[PDB]
Amino acid sequence: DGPEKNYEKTMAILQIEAEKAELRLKELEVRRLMRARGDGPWYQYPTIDKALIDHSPKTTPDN
Amino acid sequence: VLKAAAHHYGAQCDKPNKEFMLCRWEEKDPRRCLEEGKLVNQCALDFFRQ
Repeated sequence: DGPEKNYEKTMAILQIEAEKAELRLKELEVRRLMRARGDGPWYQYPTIDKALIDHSPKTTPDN
Repeated sequence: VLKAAAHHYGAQCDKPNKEFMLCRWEEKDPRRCLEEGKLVNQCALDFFRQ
């Protein structure tokens, strides 16, 4: 085939791979931030559900 | 003595007693319903005075 075909194919492959590398580094940074802050959807370790708490009148007035 | 007159005491002194219970069950602090406790004692004394 023509050389220009391989030229364009190389350009496309380079773009795809470079974008993949950018995304991988971005993912690593995002993961570190989320695991160090817990401010993202990832690494949300469970906590006690407030629904379990009962607010009905107890026996002793001072709870 | 209290138990003998317990039923009548509750009936006669219902309002002051219930108010104090509501206070302690909402304020949840003995230092905010002290005056209500006084009224309960005073009304209880009046009940026995009669």
